[PDB]
Amino acid sequence: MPSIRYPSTEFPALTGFTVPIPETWQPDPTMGTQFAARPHTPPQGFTPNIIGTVRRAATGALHNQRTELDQRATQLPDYAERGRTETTVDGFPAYHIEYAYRHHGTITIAQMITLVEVSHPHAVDIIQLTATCAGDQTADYWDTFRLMHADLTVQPHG
Amino acid sequence: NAMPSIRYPSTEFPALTGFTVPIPETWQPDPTMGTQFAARPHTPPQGFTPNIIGTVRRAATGALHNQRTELDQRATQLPDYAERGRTETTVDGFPAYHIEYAYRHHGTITIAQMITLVEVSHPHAVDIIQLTATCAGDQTADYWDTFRLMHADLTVQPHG
Ligand SMILES: [Mg+2]
Ligand SMILES: [Mg+2]
Repeated sequence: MPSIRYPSTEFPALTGFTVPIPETWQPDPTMGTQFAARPHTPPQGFTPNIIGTVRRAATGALHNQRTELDQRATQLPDYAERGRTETTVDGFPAYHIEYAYRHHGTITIAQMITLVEVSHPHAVDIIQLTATCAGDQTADYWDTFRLMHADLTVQPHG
Repeated sequence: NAMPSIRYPSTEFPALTGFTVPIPETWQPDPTMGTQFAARPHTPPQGFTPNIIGTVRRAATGALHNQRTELDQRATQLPDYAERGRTETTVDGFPAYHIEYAYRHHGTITIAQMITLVEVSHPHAVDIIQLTATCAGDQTADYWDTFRLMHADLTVQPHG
């Protein structure tokens, strides 16, 4: 049996990425994601957070994930979208979406997502950055979230 | 107004563990599948194409146990679920889990799957390496031993 090792030239390592965080926040290495941060002084109730995850996916993944986000939208109660954009993050194709919905009739969840697609020869990486807070926390956090997403960078050569 | 940056990978958010799978000379890697590892036969049976895929992901402490629970729940649901066996195990010394099962897909084909999970611990989190081989029910006589050999010879390449 030939031995197929990951990473290799034809199954490359995952793209790196960087997120700036403000003084009021701190990284959370226990979250279980490749990037996470939380306020050092969290409010009562919902704990706002931001996470980042990079994964290998097939060519066309950014379009497929956008469809999945569309489809998920139809199944979030009281879905309210602020906006969606097609953009670039370091020149790499990206998608950004901001919305809120009502979860179990019990809390309002507001989320800000950026997806970035880095292309390899045979496949892609999708970087997903997701910031979440409660609906009555958006006045406290939305500008901070926007800055973190705006200054997301990707490092495809390490 | 000057925000520091948090870079992945780093000591606190480390890179993913590598892994290696041997494949028969009658199989070939498939870099287009969209996974960190994939392979398929050069000449497959008709209908379903047998394949093996490998993924490694970052997860929280306790993820292997959690995934075992999530697989158990996914099961009580899958039509005509049939389990060959399950067990805790180790792979290159690391905690691991193995399960083999089949179920009915679309009422038209039986899908047989062999899964090995390996949990590599980092200081604050873990990696889960998941190896999944799949063929159709009428293909197990031709493929199950080949699957066993690939799962038996999975190795892990941690980095300090
Ligand atoms: Mg478009
Ligand atoms: Mg660049």
